[PDB]
Amino acid sequence: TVTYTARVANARFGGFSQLLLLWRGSIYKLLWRELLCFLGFYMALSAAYRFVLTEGQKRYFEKLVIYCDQYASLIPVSFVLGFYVTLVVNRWWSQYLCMPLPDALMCVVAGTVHGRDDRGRLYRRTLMRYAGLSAVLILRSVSTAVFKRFPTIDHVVEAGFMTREERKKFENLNSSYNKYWVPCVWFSNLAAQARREGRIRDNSALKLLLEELNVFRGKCGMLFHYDWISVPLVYTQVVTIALYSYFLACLIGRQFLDPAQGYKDHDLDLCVPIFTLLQFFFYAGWLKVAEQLINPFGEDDDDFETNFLIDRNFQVSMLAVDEMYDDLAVLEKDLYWDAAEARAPYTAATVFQLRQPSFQGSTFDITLAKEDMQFQ
Amino acid sequence: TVTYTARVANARFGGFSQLLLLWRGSIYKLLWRELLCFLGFYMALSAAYRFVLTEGQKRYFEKLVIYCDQYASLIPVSFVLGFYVTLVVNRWWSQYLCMPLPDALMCVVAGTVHGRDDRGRLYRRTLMRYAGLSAVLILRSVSTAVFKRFPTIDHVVEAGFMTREERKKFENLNSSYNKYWVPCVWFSNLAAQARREGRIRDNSALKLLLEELNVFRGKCGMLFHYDWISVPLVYTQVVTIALYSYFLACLIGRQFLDPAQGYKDHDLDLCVPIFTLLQFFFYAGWLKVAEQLINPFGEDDDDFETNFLIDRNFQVSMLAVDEMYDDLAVLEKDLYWDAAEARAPYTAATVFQLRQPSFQGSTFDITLAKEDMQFQ
Amino acid sequence: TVTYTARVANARFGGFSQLLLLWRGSIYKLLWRELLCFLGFYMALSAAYRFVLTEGQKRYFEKLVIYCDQYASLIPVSFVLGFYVTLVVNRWWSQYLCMPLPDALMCVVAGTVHGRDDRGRLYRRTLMRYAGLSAVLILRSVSTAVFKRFPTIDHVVEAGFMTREERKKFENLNSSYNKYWVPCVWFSNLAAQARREGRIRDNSALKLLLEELNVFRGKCGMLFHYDWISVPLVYTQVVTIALYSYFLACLIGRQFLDPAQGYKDHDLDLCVPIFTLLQFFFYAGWLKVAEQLINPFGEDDDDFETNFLIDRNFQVSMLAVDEMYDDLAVLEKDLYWDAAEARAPYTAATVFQLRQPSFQGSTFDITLAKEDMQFQ
Amino acid sequence: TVTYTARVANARFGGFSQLLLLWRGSIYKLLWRELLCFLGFYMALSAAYRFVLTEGQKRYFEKLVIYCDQYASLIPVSFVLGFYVTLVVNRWWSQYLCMPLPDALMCVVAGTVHGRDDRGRLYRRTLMRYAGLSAVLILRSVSTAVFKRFPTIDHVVEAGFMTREERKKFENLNSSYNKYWVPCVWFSNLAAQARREGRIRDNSALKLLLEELNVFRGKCGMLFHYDWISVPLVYTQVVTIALYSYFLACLIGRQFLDPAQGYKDHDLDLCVPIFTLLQFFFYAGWLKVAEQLINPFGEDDDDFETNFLIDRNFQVSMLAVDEMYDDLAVLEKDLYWDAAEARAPYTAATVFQLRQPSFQGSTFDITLAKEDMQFQ
Amino acid sequence: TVTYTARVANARFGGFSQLLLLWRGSIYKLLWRELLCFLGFYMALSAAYRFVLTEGQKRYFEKLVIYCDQYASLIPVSFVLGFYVTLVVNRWWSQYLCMPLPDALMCVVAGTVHGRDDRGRLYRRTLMRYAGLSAVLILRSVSTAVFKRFPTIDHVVEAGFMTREERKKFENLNSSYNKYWVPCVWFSNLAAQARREGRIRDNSALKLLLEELNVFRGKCGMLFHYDWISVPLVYTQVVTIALYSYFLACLIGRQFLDPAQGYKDHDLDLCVPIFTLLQFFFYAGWLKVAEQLINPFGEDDDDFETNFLIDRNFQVSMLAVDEMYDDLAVLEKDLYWDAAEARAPYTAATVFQLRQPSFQGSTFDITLAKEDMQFQ
Ligand SMILES: [Ca+2]
Ligand SMILES: [Ca+2]
Ligand SMILES: [Ca+2]
Ligand SMILES: [Ca+2]
Ligand SMILES: [Ca+2]
Ligand SMILES: [Cl-]
Repeated sequence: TVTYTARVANARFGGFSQLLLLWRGSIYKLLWRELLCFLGFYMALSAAYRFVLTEGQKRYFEKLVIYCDQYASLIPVSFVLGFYVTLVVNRWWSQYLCMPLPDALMCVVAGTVHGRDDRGRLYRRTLMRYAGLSAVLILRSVSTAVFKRFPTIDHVVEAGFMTREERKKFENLNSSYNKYWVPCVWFSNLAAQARREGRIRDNSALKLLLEELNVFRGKCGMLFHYDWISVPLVYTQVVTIALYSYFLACLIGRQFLDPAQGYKDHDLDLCVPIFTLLQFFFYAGWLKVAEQLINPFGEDDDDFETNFLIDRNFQVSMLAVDEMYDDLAVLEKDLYWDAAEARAPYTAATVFQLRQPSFQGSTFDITLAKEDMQFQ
Repeated sequence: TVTYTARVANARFGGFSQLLLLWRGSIYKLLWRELLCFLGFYMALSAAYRFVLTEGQKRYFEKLVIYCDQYASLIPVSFVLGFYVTLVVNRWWSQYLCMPLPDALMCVVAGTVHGRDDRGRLYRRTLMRYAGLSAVLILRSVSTAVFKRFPTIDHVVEAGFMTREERKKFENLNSSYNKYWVPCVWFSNLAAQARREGRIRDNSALKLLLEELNVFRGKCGMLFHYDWISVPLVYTQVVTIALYSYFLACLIGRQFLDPAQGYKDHDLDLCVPIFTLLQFFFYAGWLKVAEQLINPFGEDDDDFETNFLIDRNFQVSMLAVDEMYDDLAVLEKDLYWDAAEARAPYTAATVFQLRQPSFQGSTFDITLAKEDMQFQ
Repeated sequence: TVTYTARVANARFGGFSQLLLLWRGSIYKLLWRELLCFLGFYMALSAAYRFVLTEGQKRYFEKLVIYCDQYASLIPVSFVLGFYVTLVVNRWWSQYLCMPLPDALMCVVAGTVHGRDDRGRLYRRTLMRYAGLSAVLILRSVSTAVFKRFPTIDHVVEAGFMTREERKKFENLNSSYNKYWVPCVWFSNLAAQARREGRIRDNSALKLLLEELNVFRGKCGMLFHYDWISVPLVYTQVVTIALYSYFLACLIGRQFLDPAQGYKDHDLDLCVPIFTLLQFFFYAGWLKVAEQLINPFGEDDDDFETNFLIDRNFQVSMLAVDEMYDDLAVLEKDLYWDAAEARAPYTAATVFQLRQPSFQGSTFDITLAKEDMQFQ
Repeated sequence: TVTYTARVANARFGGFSQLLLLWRGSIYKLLWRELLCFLGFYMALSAAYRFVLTEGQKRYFEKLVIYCDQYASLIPVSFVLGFYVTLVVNRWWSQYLCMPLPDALMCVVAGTVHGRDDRGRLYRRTLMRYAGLSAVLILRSVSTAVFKRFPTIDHVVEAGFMTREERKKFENLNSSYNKYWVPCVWFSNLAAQARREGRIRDNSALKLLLEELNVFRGKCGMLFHYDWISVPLVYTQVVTIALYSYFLACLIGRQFLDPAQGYKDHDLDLCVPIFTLLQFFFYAGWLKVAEQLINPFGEDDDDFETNFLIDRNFQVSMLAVDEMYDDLAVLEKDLYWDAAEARAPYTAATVFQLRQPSFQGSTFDITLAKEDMQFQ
Repeated sequence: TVTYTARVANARFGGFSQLLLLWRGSIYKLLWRELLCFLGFYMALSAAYRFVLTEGQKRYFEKLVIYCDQYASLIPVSFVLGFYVTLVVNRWWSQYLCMPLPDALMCVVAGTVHGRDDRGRLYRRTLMRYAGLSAVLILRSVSTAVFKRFPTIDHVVEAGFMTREERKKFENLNSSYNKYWVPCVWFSNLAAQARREGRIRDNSALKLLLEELNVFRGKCGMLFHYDWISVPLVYTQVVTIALYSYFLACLIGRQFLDPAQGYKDHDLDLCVPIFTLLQFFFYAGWLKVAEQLINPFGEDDDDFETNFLIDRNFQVSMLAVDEMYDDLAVLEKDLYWDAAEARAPYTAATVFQLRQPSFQGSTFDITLAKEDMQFQ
């Protein structure tokens, strides 16, 4: 993931022009090879026309170039690219939102699974580790980087997400399908056992734990479904074919013809199609956005940092359920205990924000007449 | 379903060009017959013009071709295709999301329906099988492949989704409408009975089971509604008529007229409309995307694997509720029990991912001045 | 509702061309009168130009036709039609989804309202009938067909949805607004009474019943809101005016001028504007899609079959809550009781679907190197 | 709100042409002054050109008109208008859906807050009145009509939504922000008190009441957020500037030049720009749609009838929680008590709908071969 | 945030023209520097052409201008800008909706955490302060203004959102990731402790508190995710490059060539490209909408007022949970206690709203025939 939010916090005079100077996760990095190939083909055709063809061959080539230039209709390609890229971007954001996070489960566990002793610690840590293991299994199923990190269930066990006995049971389970749900069923069984033992003090807490677990498991399953059901191959091929057809038409009919021939719209020979190159840049980059976002779990610069997320989630959940459990600071009266109102201080760099009128509603400046305000 | 996520994990130099080489679920497979018919009509008209018509007939044909060439306005057809295809694709993804999955119900059942004996096994397996039977009934109602697999309720019974007594009760129920909800009502009655017998230990567990069952039944009903309420036939016919009108205009006005006649924009005779064929490819494939996705339960390559989903769901739910029940590995301390922090190891192929700074927020590089930091 | 899902299950060579032959709920049925009027106006103008006007009048008419043909800008009309029709179609699907269905309530009632005696039957049937009566009241408020079926509350009572005492109370209620919520309040009161009497065995069951009732009532209220808040009349008039302006410009400037006059782009006289007629077909049908879907509760072919829905819902809910309750086949071991795995048989017509590899994840073909798999 | 749903129930031959004759909440009413100003400027320029300018000034004016006519690019303005108006319309529907309604809360209160005596009546009525008062406070904050109805909290008290003691407490609360949430906090306190006294009979009922209250308060807060966070002023100004630029270009370059001068595309002088006025009508109305819907709480014809909603909600909630409480008609057997099936009668005007086959699924006409149905 | 809702409450003759006069958060303020730079470059090129170039250089410059003017294709740039800006605006509204508000939690706390003594006050105030502290932590992570207000956790402590003991625990927590969730875990622990002590009187209330806390924490996490996952840098760079390419083509090919040269479409020299400047205004402002909204937590005029939101939330939550707890006005009969109906009075300025018929449904004007109403 390439983050530039701090660079675009304010709308500045430089603005996106300064973003144009970034290399990592950039259009230049994604497209320079294709740009070189396009320019090489164009320059090869130009050199052939200038130095290889005879007079008759050059006349026929000029006729063909004029013919091809009339098919450079970029409105249909813009339509298809816009709709396809919008679909891909929305699917990309949905896939990111389908990533399983243990924050809700960890809050629920810290608030519902009790016991400061080793057995309570074991319950909380095991539940959080089951959630993390389900996330890791689905992520190694769907993400190339996570699979590289955990190429085998042996790697999963060594990482600490699964134990040896749990691995034995996991392998003994006879199933030909992805087993990312097995830790979720383990979580359900362990929550039921903890409720039966009294570690979970009420059926309402058990129901809350199971609801949060169902949310987490549903997110994992949504990740699996996004991995399985790809964006229609026919749609992807249609968009690629449209772009390639337009680029072929441009690369043929954008050749600089001889000015001496007196053709319409061909009287200046720049030897380098600056605007055709810019059009290729814009449209190929529009397609490269979809190319990069189509599988957001690869090793692109803008692809999701699933390994970092795994580490963060595991550490945070373990902290919340083990070290932060029942260690609240003693209840003490806060700063504004005797203050009727409450407003925190402003700094010298933000005090200007004050004196801005507090918004109360759009209708509090009407100032009607007296007789219009009288009830009937 | 045609899956190419691993092929597009990273944005590579090849990119979608390698996808252009795929045949299954491909635009070529979907459109080669239509392309052949289009090219045959075009070549028939061209051969007639070249070899059959007299001089006057050829003159009139050239006039007609020039006339029809000015009605080749692809912007409206692009508009209609874009909007219609976007609607169809969104409806396709929604329909896929409406498929009933037993994962949540199976987790809840393993957590809440108790008893390691035969009666507890029967309760859990019967509930899971009722969910699976409702899914199978709706799927055989809405999907051609599932119907071919289960052409009759006799096939349903032989597959083990329904028993003979259950089939007796199902046929005895007097209803002229689809009965996919009968297993859901049986699930409600069985959950109530299990709660009454103490198998379900609390009203909260019963409520959770009923909520999950209602979600599952609502998904089945959503599948039925999507099957019933087709995309407006008027809209489909409008889009088809627009595409066919454009293709007729192209097939008449893209004819290669005699260069000897000195017509404007007709000076080169390629004998093969390469760019008209490419435009046909692009637009016909754009429509074929909707053609394939309009009923995602057919037997297209990209249509949903409903039978595979049935098998997977049934086996996984049976495993979770029968073999996975109350067989947790003995609670054991994990790898990071004594470790204050927690971070799993990286492999040599992904260790490069480390040294990437951990994202803390976009505001943690501002580095303000000292006096601006002071509270008022 | 016109259903053609089975016709489009697979993407076939015929495809939507076969749909073009359907009459019910079709563009031809919706638009043939408008097409006849357009063609009549066009032919009247053409006949006047050919046979009525003098030479000077014909010259001025040719000038006017040339002038009008330059305002045939269809891109803005395509934009407005696309956006307006997309809004209308989305609103149409949302309105369909807002249709009240009793499936969830009937499952909850069969599971929570108990008693095989007459009083329990009365409780369940009365609750389901209250839900059905609220649905019928809102539907007769919002749908012309349902109102024609139930022109009066006397019709509602005779249909069996309301009793005489209930009608007395309903009329005694002093309200000047729609009373579709009165059955929902009756449902709340009756559920509370049943819980008090012990028919509903727990507060969790009562809460589940009230939540399902609130969902149902909210759907009824959404139907009322969709009926009340129409798509903006200004927007509808804008779209209609744009379409009519374009069609007037076409009907004037698409006249076939005399070829003898030697006008640019006017040298062939077909006597029948085939392509203008096709353009009118496409755009008028695009508008007719919104015209039909704007009120999906009328009596169009593609409008919702609300009376069928009412009958189906009432019959199914009565069956579920009266005959189905406490009627479960004796718990019996299923086909795969002793089978570790579970997979139903395939038919000879679908066995080909097997041998398709089971999808496990997109990362399970990477096949990395040995030294890259080693943990740091 | 202008309602025309009954007029568009069916797709008729007249259709939207009849809506074109409606004045209230219409494009004519919204745009006739702007149309008059546009036509006045155009006619002033035309009269100046015809009767004021000298020959040289007229020649320069014709050159300027020809120059300005080449910037009449309506595609970008169509793009911007379409996207901006779609955003505004979606925001308008969301704002309407954010309007607080007491139907769910009143059903829950009638079901859960008990006591037929004066104290139970007081509890129910006070809870419903707190909800109504919160709605009224937010509505008078955000809506000009509601503010004019209730210019002061004294007006609120006299209307009956607030008492004198409650007004004293509400003014005593020391807050510089909108206090629409104070009635919601009062509702929470009163529900807790009723639960403590046993008027609410269970913790599940109390939790359901609090959930419904949170939904209602969230809708009120959403209304406040929509009022505060306007559509970006930069976006609104951009759209307005684009429209005005296009209209200036049209008003200059659409002048009817002298035919005697023999300019290309200027040989007919109609003395009135019929098509330019039509384009102005269409585009200015497209923008007027957003102008009207941008704040749907003003006093436009199509703006929401918030005062009617207030009256309806208050009366209906009071009826439901006071007069409808525990006054169910005696449980009696319905019409279909002894009928296995259930179908209400049809009228002579709708009996035609019968004989339409009942939809069972899209796969129930396949009629496969016998040997294809055989399980492997 | 710039609020102009009250200015656009009604669709008026002035309309958005009056909005065009606003400076704060306006297109002029966002774009005048870029406009000055564009005009300076254009005027520099024009002055060079007029006063520096030789005759041959001017001829070549005219050739280049003519060549560049035919690449001014604004349809693709409009497409890309429209889609990108729509994505950015939708993400902006979603980010605003993801801002944590304490209203629901404060209502739940006032209703469920009991005790009028110091310990109950401490419980309620501490829970509300934990929610506020989590919001403040996430907001200082993601927002430049909030970070400037709270550059350090010392600033957080001085503001009263965190105490010294809580700060010590917060720093002792060993985590390398953002700790905005620590107050949420503290909230869970404190709620569990209060339930165990009896301050929270039921498991249902504890579950409601934890559900509201999970909603709040999920909103905070959504804010973090929006901050981290920026809009694709490739997409942003593509849009910027397209805009800059179009503006370069315009700044070259929109030069006013010498009329004496007799070029097509170059016979009038205005010396100032009014329409090119207007096009730059429109498109640069369309991009500036995205520039301003891309990070809505910066210090733009239209950016969210997060500091005001923090102050308001803290003040309101403290009021609700401390001062408004269990101080309801004594239950008293309301104004309409004996009134069968209920309708508040209208003022003289809104009584006109009456006499509008109450909407009952769209089918209540059909007025069918007698014999059509008869049941079969
Ligand atoms: Ca990728
Ligand atoms: Ca299909
Ligand atoms: Ca209709
Ligand atoms: Ca308004
Ligand atoms: Ca900003
Ligand atoms: Cl609950």
